[PDB]
Amino acid sequence: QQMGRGSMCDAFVGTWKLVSSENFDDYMKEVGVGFATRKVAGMAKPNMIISVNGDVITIKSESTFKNTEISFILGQEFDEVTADDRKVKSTITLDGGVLVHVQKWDGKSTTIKRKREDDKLVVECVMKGVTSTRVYERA
Repeated sequence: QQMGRGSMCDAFVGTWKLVSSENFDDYMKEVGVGFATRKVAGMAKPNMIISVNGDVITIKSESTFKNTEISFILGQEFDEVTADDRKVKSTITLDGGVLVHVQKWDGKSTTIKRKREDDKLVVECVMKGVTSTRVYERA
């Protein structure tokens, strides 16, 4: 083995903590999340851990609501069971500086975009006209 060089993906790597959320309940309603799940999910203040090993990116979310972890290669679709228990087909691509995560299920689609802004990692979740913005800071 030899040491890998860096990538643009490196600005995402680290441990992040949710600090603010806007319009998340409305986004979840658009997605179809039930009442009790929305309530509990909406309280959570997760930590998100993003790491890279070769071509594989891992995004772990640790919270009091659910823990989740996904591992993927950019452009390569995978199965995901989401925190709210949807079984979706996901594809994550890096488009410029933005991680773009598309989830497809039951003829529906939502997109989650992650981008660095100043020292924050801003997450935009979009489901037809409804957007939620979640902001993470370094833990």
